[PDB]
Amino acid sequence: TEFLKPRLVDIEQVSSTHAKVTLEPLERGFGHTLGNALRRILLSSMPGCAVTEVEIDGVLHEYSTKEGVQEDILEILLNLKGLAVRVQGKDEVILTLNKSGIGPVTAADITHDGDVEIVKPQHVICHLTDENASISMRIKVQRGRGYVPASTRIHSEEDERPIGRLLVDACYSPVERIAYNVEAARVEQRTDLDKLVIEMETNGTIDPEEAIRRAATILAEQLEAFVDLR
Amino acid sequence: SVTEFLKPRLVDIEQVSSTHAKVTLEPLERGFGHTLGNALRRILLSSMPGCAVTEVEIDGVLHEYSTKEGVQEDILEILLNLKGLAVRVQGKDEVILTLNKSGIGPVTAADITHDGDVEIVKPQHVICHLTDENASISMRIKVQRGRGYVPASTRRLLVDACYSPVERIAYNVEAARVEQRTDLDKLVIEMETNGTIDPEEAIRRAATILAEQLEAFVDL
Amino acid sequence: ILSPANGEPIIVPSQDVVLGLYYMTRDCVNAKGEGMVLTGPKEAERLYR
Amino acid sequence: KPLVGTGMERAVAVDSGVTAVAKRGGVVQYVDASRIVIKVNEDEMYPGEAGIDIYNLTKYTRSNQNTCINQMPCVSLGEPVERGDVLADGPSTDLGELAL
Amino acid sequence: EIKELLKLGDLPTSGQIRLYDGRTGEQFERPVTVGYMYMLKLNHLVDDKM
Repeated sequence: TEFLKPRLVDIEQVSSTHAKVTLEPLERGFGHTLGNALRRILLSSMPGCAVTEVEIDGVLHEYSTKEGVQEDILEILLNLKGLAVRVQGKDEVILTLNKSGIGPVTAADITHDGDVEIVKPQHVICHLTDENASISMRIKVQRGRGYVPASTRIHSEEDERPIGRLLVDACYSPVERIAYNVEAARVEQRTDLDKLVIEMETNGTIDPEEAIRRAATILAEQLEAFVDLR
Repeated sequence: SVTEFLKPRLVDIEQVSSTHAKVTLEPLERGFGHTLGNALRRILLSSMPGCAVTEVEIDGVLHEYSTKEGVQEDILEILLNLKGLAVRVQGKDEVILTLNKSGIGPVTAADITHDGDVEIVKPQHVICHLTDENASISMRIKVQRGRGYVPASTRRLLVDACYSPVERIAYNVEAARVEQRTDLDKLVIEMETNGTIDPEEAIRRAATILAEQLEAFVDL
Repeated sequence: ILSPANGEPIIVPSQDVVLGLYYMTRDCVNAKGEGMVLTGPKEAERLYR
Repeated sequence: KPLVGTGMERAVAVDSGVTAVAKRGGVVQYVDASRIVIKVNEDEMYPGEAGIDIYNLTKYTRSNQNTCINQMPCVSLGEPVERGDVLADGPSTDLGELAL
Repeated sequence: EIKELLKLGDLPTSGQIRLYDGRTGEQFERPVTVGYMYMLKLNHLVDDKM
């Protein structure tokens, strides 16, 4: 009896992307329990921000090809699925984009809206290959929680659209992989204490401290539903 | 609407015996069946507070592979009977009990001397059988507080210790439905304790343990 | 359950259930906890978990 | 592309008709999403008014099994290509390799 | 030669890696075979049959 409680030590970050977070005091069995519980909750449900609707000037429907542009419109949508955007104070932000000239349209060319920042400014979108080429679009970035395909939102609207909109299915999950280990901790006069090491690779959107605190908040809400049984 | 989730609105606590229980919960978010089931399963097995028996010595015999007259059972049989002896203990940490009886018949659990705060929960548990009136059994047994389940090999005869008051837990995750959502988990706990506590309280004690584990991260 | 052509059950457990039950009920001469002693089957389950 | 394939998919993906192959070797002069215009090397010009080449890639249209036949460019601007080399990845091709 | 090419990378020789479990977080006991296989999709689609 008389068992200890964990704490939160040494948030090291190897790169911008992936970190490893360490929990130093642990009892004998709880290492695997908290490791698997946090791995599941962090992989499944985190707040994310991603791109939903795209409107491009001069494109009626997707499956067309704008002149000057090297890729199709379809590959521009499959490129804009992978856009790392941190939104700080809102829920839907209409970014814009305007570019001409020969060269790659890079995601740094988005007109700087202020509170929205872009994590990775080297991400390619398309390649304009002409002097008289000009791409000009309006991008909608929205905050969500899971994974929502296109057709669910399509039949959720059911009312009207203009023609030029293109719907892009979202990917609201900022983490990508998580692996945890349990190692022998070092607390004085004691040998049966363990230590979590959680190595997580994200897309660069969310800080790992906030991730672990929000995962524990979710698990605490579920067990607060448990404790008051009948 | 990002932060909130579905919290459960349960159905029943269907209990069969006075120590058998089955709890249902519905609906849970898609993939929250197995996290709660695995967490409660692994906590209720690996770590609970409970009082059990660690060591026994017979006045007649000081060896495992031996025998004694008058006993239809063996020394091995009587150690296996002394594993399942379920006892609750009040605020002490460990204490010795003594057992002594002559005569013919089943030496049962209520034979043991009372020793104040020590309370046996099952007075009909059969310990051994004596067949001769000249034969008389007397032994020393040690109850002791512990934190789980300890085998004898990591451990005056060494006895296995079963401190954890559960005996069986098994969980199931099956389909359940909120009319427009497709698939939500429905969780079914099935559980047997030993009798030292009713089964309903063990779940809320384990959940209390895990919330107090997360106490140093809930803070925002 | 039984077949009309011959009195044999047609609910034989197929290939994958066969592999599972055959892997469960075997023996090997040295493993964890060999030669200990148990109370019920449920304590053997609690030792496996 | 497939990781583990026999040494045969290049001849299958070229010798069919789903990809476009440069007839004469030269320099890439214009690439859009729709078409490719190639300047011809001067050694491969028959001397009366050769000029350039134009390949109009086939866009999203119907196949007989109601699948979507498509072509895409795979060369960059101002890049050299040579006679007998690929220019347009068709359907289920990748850089002149059959890729199902 | 497949053994030597697996030796050039840091992969195990036997082609079998310990694999864990998504549900329980336990270990699958014997080693399993993981690799990369190239797969196809045939046009017997379910929204031409139901």
